[PDB]
Amino acid sequence: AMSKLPENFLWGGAVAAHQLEGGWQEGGKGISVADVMTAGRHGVAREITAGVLEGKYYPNHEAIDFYHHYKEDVKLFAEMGFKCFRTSIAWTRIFPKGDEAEPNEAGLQFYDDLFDECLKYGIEPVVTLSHFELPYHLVTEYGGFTNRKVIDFFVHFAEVCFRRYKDKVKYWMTFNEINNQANYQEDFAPFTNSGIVYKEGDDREAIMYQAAHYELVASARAVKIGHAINPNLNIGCMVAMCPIYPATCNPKDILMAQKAMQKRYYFADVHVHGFYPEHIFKYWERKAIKVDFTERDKKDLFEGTVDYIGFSYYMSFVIDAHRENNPYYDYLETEDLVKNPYVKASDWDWQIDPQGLRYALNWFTDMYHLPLFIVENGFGAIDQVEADGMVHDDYRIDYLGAHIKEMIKAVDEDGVELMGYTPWGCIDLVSAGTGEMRKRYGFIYVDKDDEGKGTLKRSPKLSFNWYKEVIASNGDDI
Amino acid sequence: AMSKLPENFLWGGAVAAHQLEGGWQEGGKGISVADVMTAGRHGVAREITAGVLEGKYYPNHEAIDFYHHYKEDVKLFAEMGFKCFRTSIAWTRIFPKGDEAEPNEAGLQFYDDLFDECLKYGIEPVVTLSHFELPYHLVTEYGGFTNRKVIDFFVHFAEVCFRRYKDKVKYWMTFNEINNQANYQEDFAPFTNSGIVYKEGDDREAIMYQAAHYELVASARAVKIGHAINPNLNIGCMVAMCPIYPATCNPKDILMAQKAMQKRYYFADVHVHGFYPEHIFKYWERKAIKVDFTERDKKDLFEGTVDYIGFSYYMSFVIDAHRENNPYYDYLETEDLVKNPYVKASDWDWQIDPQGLRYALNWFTDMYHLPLFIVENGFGAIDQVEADGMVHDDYRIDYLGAHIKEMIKAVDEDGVELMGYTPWGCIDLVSAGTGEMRKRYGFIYVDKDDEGKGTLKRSPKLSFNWYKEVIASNGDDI
Ligand SMILES: O=P(O)(O)OC[C@H]1O[C@@H](O)[C@H](O)[C@@H](O)[C@@H]1O
Ligand SMILES: O=P(O)(O)OC[C@H]1O[C@@H](O)[C@H](O)[C@@H](O)[C@@H]1O
Repeated sequence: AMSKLPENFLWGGAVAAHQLEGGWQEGGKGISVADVMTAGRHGVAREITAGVLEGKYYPNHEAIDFYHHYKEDVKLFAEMGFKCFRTSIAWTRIFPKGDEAEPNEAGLQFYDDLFDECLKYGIEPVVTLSHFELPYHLVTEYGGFTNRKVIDFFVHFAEVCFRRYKDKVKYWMTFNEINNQANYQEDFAPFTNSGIVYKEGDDREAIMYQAAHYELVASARAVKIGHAINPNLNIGCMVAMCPIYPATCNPKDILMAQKAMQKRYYFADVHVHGFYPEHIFKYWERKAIKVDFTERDKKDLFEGTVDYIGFSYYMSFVIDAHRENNPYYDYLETEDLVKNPYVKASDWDWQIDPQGLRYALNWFTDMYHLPLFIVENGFGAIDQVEADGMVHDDYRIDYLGAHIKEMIKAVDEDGVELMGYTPWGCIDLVSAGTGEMRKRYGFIYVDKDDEGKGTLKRSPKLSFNWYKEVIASNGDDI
Repeated sequence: AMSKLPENFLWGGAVAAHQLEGGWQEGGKGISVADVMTAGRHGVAREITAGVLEGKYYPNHEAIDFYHHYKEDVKLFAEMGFKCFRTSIAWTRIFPKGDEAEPNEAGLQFYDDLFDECLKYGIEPVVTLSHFELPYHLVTEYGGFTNRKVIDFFVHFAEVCFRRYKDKVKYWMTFNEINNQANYQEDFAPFTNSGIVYKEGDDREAIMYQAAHYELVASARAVKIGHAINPNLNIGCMVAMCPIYPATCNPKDILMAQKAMQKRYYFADVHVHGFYPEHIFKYWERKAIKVDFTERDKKDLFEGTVDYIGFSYYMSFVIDAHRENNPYYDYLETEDLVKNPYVKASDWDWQIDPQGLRYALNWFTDMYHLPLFIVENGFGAIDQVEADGMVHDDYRIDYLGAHIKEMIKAVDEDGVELMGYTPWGCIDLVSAGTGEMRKRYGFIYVDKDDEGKGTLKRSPKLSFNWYKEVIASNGDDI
């Protein structure tokens, strides 16, 4: 009499240090790229400023003060019955500037305290090494991951973490959503993935590919080093999975979708297979893109392939071939996509396609034959607190439950290997794309708004007990 | 000044023994499954009879008498400048019944003669071991490839061929279009792939999966013995690649297409990766399909993976989720497919989709990262001989040229590894599905009709000199 998922399935929740910790200067922590991004809103991009300026609002400085509240917050995770908790180690807490000879003890101690607290309640940490929060010093001084020197800085950081937590953290990922930067047209991904600040005349695409290359090399070096430190460590990649569907069976739409997926997921090919697909080299040739790519890089990549694929899933896309002057079937994320008329969308226009998660799980399995870990899934929405003092987020329950149903079908009917599932922003935190508190994801409401006002009190939403019962039934009761 | 295709590109043409040789009783040849299939036409199935019956017309018995005319025909291939020539070794010429302890010398000598003739002109043989022509005795005595005993019979046959031709044939494939039988609803594929004759009450699908399993094991064992005889032999699989497009971006259509591709191409996963995808095991478990599948089989499959993927391409398909009562997203090739509203079609209703060949080349490359060989592509059409004594088959030139253009883009722009290209039915022969002469594919016209009359004289069509120029220009001039 067993359920459809394995008994040890890793139910949990996921966050990122810069989005919830606050304490942005505590323990000698350095300024991160998140610390120079102002608040925005749907339709209004966050301002990336040259340092911390007066007259600007930086929501990540204080966030929800998890740095101080974590013991109480972790109690809440335990009440829901989390089996794991995904977060990031703030690079700037360990290497404030990035190029220090020795790591920061106060930073390392904080994660000792945090991971110890999780383990007290039987909650396994899942750690992302780089999650959109590299030291700003690496940006101004070195040019971020456009600089081969930054590879060694990351590997140093990774090695320190692997060694410190080798007996406390079983699950690791190197670069959060490493493929986001493929959208090089907008500033968000390049600045966050990679510490790239563009100037007039820059070939944004060529520079993106160079930084992505250095990150893939850094990831591979880190994987090898982590396994040397402890061969039992599970070390994965992390890609944002937004399946791109052809609009119709017109062969042109079909090829557009195939070629768009190729360009957005070559990162996974490198992480998994250890070499670049040939279509990337051909593309670079047509665009006259030159990438500093050495024989040592080739060896590192081949020897540092990942144990599993971590991924985020929120939505799917649709592409067609309506665009003129596209003889090479290039993909422009900002131009070739169209709306899917068969699905609904969030208030931030993120398409709701739970069946796409089943598609995604099958796609990764068929392509790569590795274990998968859904390390983000969530529904960002405006919450209202009712007269009973609780947010009745039936909309969030509906979204999450629909996705859980599809992932269960992938395991039970399709045979995919799925390690676990960690809803994003399980406690309300500062959003990434827009920097809002109002775009809420949590099972736990936090009393703080986009003007920085509120008590910061935590309270369960309707979805809190719902998810508690999901975990307790191992997914049988949704 | 190099061409877009590599210099060593294997331009050629492809046929199958039973479709052109005739001489069906010569040299002690046994009755094959082809020898018990009567002629049909479009919309009229060939009759599969119990032995050779009086009053029935069997077009494969004489075909175009290539058994006697091969020296003159090979000379025409040489005039077109073929780099290679693909055909099959008739299983029934080597093992007339299938279960003989020793091979037939007259059969082996014929292929020595044929391959020698090719090599006199620098034409490299490409050999398919099983191409819809297994010994009919294996059907009646053992139940064809539904019987584990037939594995050893095939491997014996393969070993004999590898040894005899180890220094004459560089390129081999095991089972022609092994995946056709994914369509188990009609009699054709199960009979021709596997020697399956169904009776009332049979679980057609379960029986197919069993025969497919024994063939995949046989293929793996054949690869192993071939490489043991001569490790330089290139031994590939052969799948029919009909890409299955979703009709629309409806997530249900998307999932139907993904699952249909899984069911139609798991054969390739086994040939390439050396293990069955888990979605097959889950499907069998759900459907209560039991397969005789041993640990020795598992080891053989893992050890006997192929060097390259040979495939045929003629058309693409479209699927949708219209069929009711299909909650598990099963694939029925005869019910779930729909017409592509964006394409034209041949007079036998075969959809014309040259871009789908580019999709196909990318799909195999992304999934398997092996060299590919397009070993069939062609346009079957009615030909008229004009007053100048020549068929002006501009329609055939148009189809082949359109496909060549797409394959060149796959190599030049997408970086696929493509070994060569061999148009199907390069000399007019007896068709497979309908057993017609009138459904012509050739660069070379053969004067024989569907009543079996005519001189059997060979004459070039307009496409003959066209293809001669394609090869001479290595595809620069189409
Ligand atoms: O916060 P958003 O903009 O709504 O996006 C949700 C999350 O999904 C991913 O993009 C990131 O890994 C997270 O950092 C981000 O918060
Ligand atoms: O002869 P048909 O029915 O038109 O199909 C063309 C060819 O395509 C493939 O299905 C077979 O491998 C060949 O044997 C066959 O002849």
